[PDB]
Amino acid sequence: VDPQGQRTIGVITKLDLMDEGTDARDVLENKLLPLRRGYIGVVNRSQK
Amino acid sequence: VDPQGQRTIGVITKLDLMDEGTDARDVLENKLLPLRRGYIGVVNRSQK
Amino acid sequence: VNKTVRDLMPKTIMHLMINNTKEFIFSELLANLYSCGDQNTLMEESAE
Repeated sequence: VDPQGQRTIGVITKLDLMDEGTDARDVLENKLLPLRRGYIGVVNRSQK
Repeated sequence: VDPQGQRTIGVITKLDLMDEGTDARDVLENKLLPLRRGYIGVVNRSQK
Repeated sequence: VNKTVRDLMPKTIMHLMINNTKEFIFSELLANLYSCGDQNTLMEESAE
């Protein structure tokens, strides 16, 4: 719906639930899928 | 491609990385999504 | 001859297939099911 990505903001949740030895550096540095507005990483409250 | 699920085997992976305080019991017991052959949970080697 | 084969194709199928599988169900199914081994596993309680 927003091809140029001018009114789109990407947020990455659950950064505490990633597999051992893996990290979201490549996506949070906006390199894996370059989006204009960048990716903001948040960590909400778990179900517990 | 297999409506009645005659030849469909459901497999559930990464059971050691579920969101804390949650469990896929209602899936592994073929309760959530009815499947003819049922689901089989497996835990593989982590990336580390 | 079309009339005579049209009146005896149904009857031929059913007297051999349907009106025999019905009697198999009503008579012999119980014997096979009870005679097959491992009674304790023939009736598995489902988790549900």
